[PDB]
Formats: sequence, C-alpha cells, structure tokens
Amino acid sequence: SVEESEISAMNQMSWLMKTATIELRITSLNRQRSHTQRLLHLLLDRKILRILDSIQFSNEIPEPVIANCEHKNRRGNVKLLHRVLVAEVNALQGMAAIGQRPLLMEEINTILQYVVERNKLLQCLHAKRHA
Amino acid sequence: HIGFSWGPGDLLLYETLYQKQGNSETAARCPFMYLVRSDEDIYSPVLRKLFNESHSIFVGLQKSAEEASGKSRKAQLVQVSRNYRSVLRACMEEMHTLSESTRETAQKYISQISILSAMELSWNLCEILFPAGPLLILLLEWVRLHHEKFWDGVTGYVLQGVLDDLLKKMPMLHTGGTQTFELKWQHWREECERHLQNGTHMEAVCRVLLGDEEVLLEKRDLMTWYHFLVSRLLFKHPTVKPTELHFYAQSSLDMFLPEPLDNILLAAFEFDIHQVIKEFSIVSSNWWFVAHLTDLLDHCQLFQAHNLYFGANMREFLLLDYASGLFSHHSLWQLGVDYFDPNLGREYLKLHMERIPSTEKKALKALRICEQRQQVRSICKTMAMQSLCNALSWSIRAKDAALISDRFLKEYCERGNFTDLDLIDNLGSLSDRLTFLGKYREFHRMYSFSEAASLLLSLMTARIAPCSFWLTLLLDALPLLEQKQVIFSAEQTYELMRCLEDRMAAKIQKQDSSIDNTKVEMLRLALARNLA
Amino acid sequence: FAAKFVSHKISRTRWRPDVFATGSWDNEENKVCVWKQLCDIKHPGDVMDMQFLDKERIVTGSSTGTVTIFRHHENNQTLSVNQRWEQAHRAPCTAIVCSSPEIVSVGEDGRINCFRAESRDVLRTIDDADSSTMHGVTFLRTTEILTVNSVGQLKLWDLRKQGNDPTQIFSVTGERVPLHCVDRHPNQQHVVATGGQDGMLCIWDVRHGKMPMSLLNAHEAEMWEVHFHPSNPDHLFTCSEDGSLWHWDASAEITNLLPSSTLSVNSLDVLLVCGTDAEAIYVTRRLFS
Amino acid sequence: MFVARSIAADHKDLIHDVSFDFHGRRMATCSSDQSVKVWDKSENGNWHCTASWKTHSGSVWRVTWAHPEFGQVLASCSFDRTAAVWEEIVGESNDKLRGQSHWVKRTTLVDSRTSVTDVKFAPKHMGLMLATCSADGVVRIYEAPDVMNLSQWSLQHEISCKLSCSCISWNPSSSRAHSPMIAVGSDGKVQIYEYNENTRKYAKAETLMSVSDPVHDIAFAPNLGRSFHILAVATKDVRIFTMKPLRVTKFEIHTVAQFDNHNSQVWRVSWNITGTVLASSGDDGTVRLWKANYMDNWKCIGVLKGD
Repeated sequence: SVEESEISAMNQMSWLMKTATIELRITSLNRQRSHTQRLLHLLLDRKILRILDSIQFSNEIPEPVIANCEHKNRRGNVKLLHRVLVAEVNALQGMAAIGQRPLLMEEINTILQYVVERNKLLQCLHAKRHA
Repeated sequence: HIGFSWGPGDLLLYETLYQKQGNSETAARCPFMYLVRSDEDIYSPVLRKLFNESHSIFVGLQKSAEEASGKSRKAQLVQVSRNYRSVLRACMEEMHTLSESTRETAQKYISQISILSAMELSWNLCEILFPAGPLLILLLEWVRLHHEKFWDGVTGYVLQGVLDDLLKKMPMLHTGGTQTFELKWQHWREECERHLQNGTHMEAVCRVLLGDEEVLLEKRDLMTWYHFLVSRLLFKHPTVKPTELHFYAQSSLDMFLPEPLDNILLAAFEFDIHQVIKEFSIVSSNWWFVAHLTDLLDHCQLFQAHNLYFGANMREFLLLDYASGLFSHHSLWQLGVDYFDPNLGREYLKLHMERIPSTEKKALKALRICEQRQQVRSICKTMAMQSLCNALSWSIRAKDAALISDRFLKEYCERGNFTDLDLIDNLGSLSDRLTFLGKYREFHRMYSFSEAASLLLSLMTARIAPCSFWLTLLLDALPLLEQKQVIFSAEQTYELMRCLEDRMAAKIQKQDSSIDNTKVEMLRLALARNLA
Repeated sequence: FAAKFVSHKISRTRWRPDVFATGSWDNEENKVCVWKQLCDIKHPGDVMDMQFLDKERIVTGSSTGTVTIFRHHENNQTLSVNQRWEQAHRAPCTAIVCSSPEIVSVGEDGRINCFRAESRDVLRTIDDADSSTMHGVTFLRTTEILTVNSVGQLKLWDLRKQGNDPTQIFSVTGERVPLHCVDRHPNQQHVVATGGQDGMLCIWDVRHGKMPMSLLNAHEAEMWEVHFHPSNPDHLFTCSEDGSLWHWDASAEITNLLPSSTLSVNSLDVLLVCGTDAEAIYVTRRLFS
Repeated sequence: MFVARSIAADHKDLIHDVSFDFHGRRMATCSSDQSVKVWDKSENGNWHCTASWKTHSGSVWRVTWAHPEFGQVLASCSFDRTAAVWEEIVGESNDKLRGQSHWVKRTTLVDSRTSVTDVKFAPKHMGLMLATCSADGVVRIYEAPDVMNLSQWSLQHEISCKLSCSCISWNPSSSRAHSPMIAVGSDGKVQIYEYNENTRKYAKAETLMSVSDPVHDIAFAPNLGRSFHILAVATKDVRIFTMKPLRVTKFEIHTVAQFDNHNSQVWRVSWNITGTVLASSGDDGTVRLWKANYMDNWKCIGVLKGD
C-alpha cells in the first residue's frame, strides 16, 4: 500500500495475517527441517512493515448544517443520512428562493456529490486500521 | 367563576371573573382584574446585588470546574473544590456585611443574616465531607467560627485559638493534657480530678481550670449543644468520629435550653442530602442557590455511590428547576443557558425574550445568541421578522439572512414613482435583483450602450407594471444610440405588444398607441441597418 | 485594577469632566449614578447621548428620541432639569459626538437634529431619512460631518452649509459590517480609522487618498470600542463584542491583557472604561498602570 | 413606581374572554357590549386601554391574537355568526411622529350558519390558520394562503361534531418536530381530532373519556422538551390527559389527574408559556396553580382567592 487502502483489501490482508499465525504455531509444536530453513531464510530475506508504514502515513494524511453532517457521520448515512441531508437542505432553502435557481441547483449537486465522496473517504480509514 | 389567562411574560398573568350582566335588577359586582404572576420570590434593590452576586458565583463555578476537567484528573480537583467553598464563604461574609447597610429608624437584617448563616453551615458541612483527627480539627475550627461568664470568655477564646494560684495550676494541668499522647492526657485529667477532690467563685474557677471534664455539659445545659461539641473537640480529644453521644447532648441540651432551623441542622448532621433538600423546599429559599449547591454536590459525587448516580439525576433536575425559576433578566437567562449546556430551553426562553422585547439591545442579544450557537436558523428568521415589524435597516438585515421579493417590489415601485429617486441597494454592488440591475442600466444611460443592454436583459428576464415607462426609456436609449443592432428588439417589441394585448384581454389609450408607433420606428431603423 | 461590581448591567460611564459617573439601561428606573458615590439618579428614558456639559451641566439623549439635560451641582447634590426634547430620531441616536456649539450626533434612521447650546429651539435639521442604522458620527472639521450607516456607510456630510446631501463618502470594497467603530485622531482632525466587526482594523486617510489603509482582523466578534489615551494618541487597546480588550500597543503588543473573561462593556472616556456590543457590567480604576 | 391594582375593563356588559399577546405586554378583551378593547401595559406599570371599538352586532364570545411574524392581528368571534379579523394600523410620515392607530377589519367569515362559541389561531409554523366552532357544530379551519393578502382567507376544512357547548385548542407544538392536531370539547362525550398525511383532512384519532358535566374549557399545553403532550379540561372537575403517539392507529391517552378541590364548576383552565404550570379557576372564586411532580402527578402549588 502506497497511495490507497481499499475496504476489501484491508479485510483480505487481515485474513492472510490470521492464516499465517496458526501455521506458525503448528510449526512450533513439532519441528520440520525444510520448514525451519524456509522460516529462517524468510526471516533473513521488516521491509514489508516499513512499506506498510508509508501507506499508513498516506492514510493519516488523507484523514487530515455542517455540525449536523458531522453528527450523522459519527452516528454512521448516505442512504439514510445523505437523503436526510438533501431534504434538510431543501427545507433550508424553503424559506428563501435565492438569487439564482440554476446556481443554487448547481451548488446542491456540488454539495451532495462532495458530501458522499468525503464520507466514503472517511469510511475507508476504518478498513485501513482493521487491516 | 374564575377565568385565567397566561400572558406572554411569566411575571404577568391575568385572572378575571365572569358574572351575569344583570340579574335581579343588579348589575355585575366582580369587575376586579387580578394580576397573577411570579410575585414574592425575586425582589428588592439590594436583593439585586445579592441575586447578581449569586449569579456571578454560579458563573464562576461553571467556568472553573469545566476548565479543570479539561485539564483532566488531578488532586487539584480536590483542592479546587475547597477553593470554591472558600469563595462561597467569602460571599456569605459579604452578604453579612451588606446587612450593615440598613439604617435607622428601624431595619431588616437578622433574617438577611440568619438566612445567610444557614448557607455558611452547609459550607462547613461540605468542608467536613472533604482523617478522624482532621475532622476533629474542622470541628474545632467551626467552634472558633461560632465572674463565671468572664471565665467562659477566657476559655471560649482559648478553645478557638492562693485561689488565683490554684486556678493557674488547674490551667497548667489542662495544658498538660492537650500536649499529651492521648494516653498521657487520660492520666493528666485523672490527676487534675484528684486534685479537685483534694481541694473539695474563685473555687469554682479553679474547678473549671481542673476541668476533666464535667462542667462543659453543665454550661451547655445552661445555654448550647453545638458549642459544647466544639469545646469537646478543642480541649478533650481532637477526634470527632462518633456523634451519637454528641447528638444526644445537642438534642437533650438543646431541649433543656428557630426550632425549624435546629431541625434542619439535625437533618444536615444526619447527612441528608435528600432531607436537607426537603428542608430547603420547606423554607422555599434560596431556590436557585440551593440548585447550585445540588449541582456542586453532583460535581463532587466522587465516592462510588449508586445513590450519587441517582444523586446526579437529582442534580440534573435542579438545573431544570433553576431554568423554571428564571423569568426575564437577560443576563440571568444567558447564565441559565450556560448551566444547561438543550436547545429546548434555548429556543424556549429565546422566544420568551421575544415576548419581553431597547429593540437595538434585543437585536444585540440575538446576535450574541447566534455567536454562542456558532432551530437556530429559525430563531434568527423570527428575530429578523420581529425587527422588520418594529425599518429599512431591519428589512436589509432580513434580506441578508435570507420578504426579499416584497422589498424588490417596494424598491421597484419607489424607482418608478420618482425619477430623481435614490436607492441605497442599487448603489451597492432574483427578479428584484434583475430589476435593480435594470435600474442601474437606466442610470448609466442617463449618465451617458452597456447600461442599455443590461436594462434590456433585465426586462427580458422580468417585467414591471409601469413597465411602459421602462419601454419608453429603452426607446429613448435606442434613439440616442440609433438602434442599429436591436433587430431582436423589434421582434422583442412585438412580443411585448402581444403581452400587453393579453393583459388588456385579461382586464391614456391614445398615448399608449403613440409609444407603439415610436417603437415601430426603431424596428424600421433596424430593418434599414439589416439592408445596409 | 479594582472592579467595583455594583449589580447593574451598565450601559455607560465616563471620566470626570478617580472622578466620574456612570449610566445604565436595563432597569425600570433608567439607571445613572455619579461616582464612593456622589449622585445616583433615576430617570425614565434611556442613555443614548452622554456628555457632562459642565461640572454641573450634563446632557443625555434617550431612547425615544428623547434628550434630557440637567445640571449636577455636586455642591448641593442637586440637578437642575436643564433641557427636554421629545422626538429627536422614535429611535435613539446611534452614536454621540460633540461639535462646537452643538452635539455632533446621529441616529439610526438618521435624523441629524441639532440641538445646540441654549438652542432649546431645535433649529437645524438634516432630516435625511438614513435607511440603515447610522451609528457612525463625529465632528471632523465642524461642521464637517460624516453619517455612517449600518452598511458601515461612511458618507461624509455637511451641516454648516445647507442642503441634505452628503459631502463625500468613504467605504470599504465590500460593505460587510454595520456601524460600530471609527477613529478620529487627536493627532489630526482629518485622520481616522474604521474599527470594524472582525476585530477589523481599517484606516481611513482623508487627505491621502481614501483607500483601505488598513485591513487587519485580530479580535473575535464585532467592533466594541477602545480607550485611547487622552494625550497619548498612540497608546490604545482594542476589544470585541464579548468585551475582551487586547492591549493593542500602538504606542510602541496586543495580548490577553484585560481584566477580561467577562460580558460586555459600557462607554468610553479615559484619562476609564470602554463599550462593547451588549453593554454589560465591569469596572476599573488604575488607568495609568 | 409600579402597582398592580384592580382596573375597570370599561365594558358595560359581561366580559367573556381575556387574551394576552405573544409578548404578554398587550391584552385583548371582548364582551357582550359588542366591543373589543386592547390594553397596553405601559413601561410605567399600569394597564391603559389602547383602543376599544364596536366589532360585531351581537355579543363577542372569543378572541385570540395571531403570531407576531404575520403582524398585529386579532380574531374575534360572535353570536352574530361571524368571525372577524382585525389588523392594527399605525401611520407615520417619513418624518418623526404622524402615526395613527385604529382598529380595522381585514375580512369577515360569514360561513358559520349559527352563533360561534370559539376561534383560535393555529401555531405560527403552520401559517395564518385559524379554527372556529359554532352551534352548527361544524369546526371550520380558515387559512390565509397568501401571507401578503390578509383579506384572502380561504376555507380549508369543515368537519362535523355534535350540538351544545364548544371549545377549541390547537397543539402549540412546533411543526417539524410534531404533527398538527386539535382538541374540541363540546358538552356528554367529546372527541378530538388529528391531521392525516396527504388526505389533508382531519381524522378522529381518539377521544378524551371520563368527562363530567359541561366542558367549560380545554387547553393544550406547550410540549417544550417533552415527547408526550398534555391537555387539561376544566369540566366541573379539572382533568389532565397525557397523549402519546407510538408506532394502522397511532394514539394513546392516559388520564394524569383529576381535581375537585374547587367543589364546583371549573370555568377556566390555562397553561404557562413553557407548559410548566397549569392554572384552574372556578365558582369557589379561587384560582389554583399546578406543578408536575417527578412522578408526573400534578400538585397544587398554591391558591389565589378573590371576592
């Protein structure tokens, strides 16, 4: 990982990690010679961890009514929160027509698009930590 | 018969009684109107100082504890609580000092000072709650705070920090007990008692100097039990652990010797705090101060108590009670909102303030509320509406918050009514906006093509009822210009004529025809330009 | 710094013409005291214009366009009821300044009505119907004036000639704030500075162009007030609408250096107090330290 | 200086209703003398009447004030079978002074075929909306569909009740949080009403049972900070009902308390602005103030008397 960590990819990596430990324990209980040379040679070639560190740093960098939207994200809702937000925006515009209807519509498209994009961004971080 | 109506201010409600207009030759006899409201609980000029001081203290309490918590866990919290109690004691002292204020002839102060003292007792209890030796020391401090009479005076002060020779010896014996090892004091008292037995007003004084320790009880009987307890903490053993005996002495000594206050004190000794709260309710004051004390107790509720968790719930109730108590003093309302920190009480008292409505000051308060908010939008809109009802500045503020259409209609009407009319909005950088742009274009034309173009675009977007005058102005602009590129306008002009015809169908005529003829000329000019 | 809190959300106080007085809104009796207190007087009607016109004489414009004047003979502790006027502005005047022989006043709707000394007859009136709340008012070169509406609209006007037009106009590029603060220099009767709502530091050169000579935001909320030194032009300090005076050390600094952390402040004269947006309770007494 | 004293209404005949404005500074009165009086509470504390005029041909039972966002509007109700809307008018020349205020008629509602008992404005969120109930026993709701045209009052709805006594009381709950509904108390069984989704018709969700004697008065309490709603009736007994919606049907009532310490007719029931306090008045000539317990039982705080 160098630029992105997908949800499914963090889950896949975790499963692989889980698979490695059981095998290690089995090797530990009883001993096999080809197996010991493979493990010892493998431990002689940290690099993977270093590589993952950069990905983690990138993820941190990415992580780096607005209040209502923030609360909805913490609670998480695109299908539930997103629609709610859209309706609320409509109701907030309800009182005032605004100077330009087309411009307002464009802003609405721009705000709801960006909103969900950002929420999906936030959603990843949970997968990257889990991985 | 009773008819009751709530007014829009909590301290102003009305009760009236309906009777028959005439009955048995007799007209109505109940025309009295009763002004039902808040009444007794909040009153007085100096009262204001005390209430204000209390509010300030509450604000300080809110300010400090939260900040400390932000700091996070420390002993500091243990000491911080003690400091707040000290501040409360200082406030009580200030209140006692104020009573001084009342002047002849005749005065009220004992109730004011006596009422204050109860608050002081609570502070002492809190300090005690804040080991047995330390408690004894606290009791001694409380006692300090609190012929034979001369001898008592000599002793009382000491306790709070041949016959004559015998008295001096007795005093020395008494000293040899406080110094010591409690086991050494036990033996020291016995020897003094033996000396007294050997001895079998000056003699009485000598016996008192021997002490050890019988007389103090007699003095209490002559009196007070609390004083006797203080004396015990001071000169016998300065550990305060068991209050059954002391309690009996106060209870029996007091009986041998306001009653409600004594009962409240007994409840406090029991440790309450529910009983103490009930006593406060019975007193009925201070209400807000009592609520603040409850909140402080909730904050303190350190020691792993399920009751305290219930205690926390009780504290939460108290803040709500304080909010209910608040009525119309704007700073007090702000303090209440701070204590609450929800939006319930918020918009609620917000609109209570709306009732209240000085208009500029109210607007400033609304702005402050908005700043605090950093629901809210609805409240802001309501405030804007209220200000508009109360003029041009308010309308502009409402437009900024967004009525705007109505403003556009007004401004457009004003710009039609007077040619020399000046509009602030127009000078400054929807349909109303388009109309304003058209007006600006007209102004540019008056100044003496970009302006005229903007005016026509404003017309194509929207239309105006005088509208005919605007069309005439456009024609004049074309004449100034010579209408080379209008081409569309002649086509545009025909559409306008059709619209006028439609309006006529829905609903100076000669003059109106002339304008159409003038328009035709511009179209002809455009045709000539096209030919060229 | 002594803060003799006296339980009145004080609207105004000023330096003696140690010596001082105070005035307050927000009560049944409109509250104003002299001074440790000399003449604590009650009156109906607010305090919009405030100038102790002598050691006795003292004038005050009130909320309904009212203007009350009296004379604080502190010797007999008696106030001679000097002057009364019903409808000046009925809004209040939304600033108050002084003019030679007259008060340099202005009001929200903009009734620039000139009561003058012994002019119980209100003779002169520029009754231009100012739409926004004109809260900016001063004498510049009296009667050079400038009505500043609540679009911050500093239009320079006149009163010595006639005709209700304004003489000139100063404005920022945007017109964001409403009128709260301006700054006519004691260093020069032409030099000014617009103190605005962002902790907004603007400077208005009359004689050298008219651009925004400053645009600098330092304090939190809207423009409160300041206290210049009455003979040290450079030394002052700036607040915002909560009340927090930052020690805007233009004598030489600005920090959290008030007796701060309170609600709002009352009115300005110092030789000492200032005035914030909500006009609340505070005090000080050591204004050279 | 301030004093609260008894004041003369200036009404020849008996006063049916008194109502406060939104601020609580103004009071409206109506009587059988056919005149409506408006009081100003001066900043100097004495109520002075602002204006009095002859509203109707027949006795004026009820009055109400609209929300101050719409403007200064009072609605009145009479035995002449009409409701009238009035708008306060003040005129000032773009100069100091010059403003004159006098009562004016925005419109008349002729539609009620019989004498009307009550009229109430709906909550502000709804818009200019009012309800009225009459001897025809038909509740009618009128709306102003244009806020600008205060004369443009359309008839939104008509529903049937029964025949005799009447009172109305809207839910004051702000809408966005809650749905509109209204309680009607006539005579004896009384059934309230709610509003449907997009049928846009009033339905009978439920009824308040246990009513005793004629229903003199009913009021809905402000539901500020409470999920449930409270309505109190002054029958010749005081009752408090708790409504809870939960989720076809979506309503439940409980009866919180009954109170007979009046020993007689309870003519008026009124609520606090917050809904914290209830008041009741009756033939004992006593006015009782009520608080809710922690248990949600009501307790009488105290009693005012008069004779």
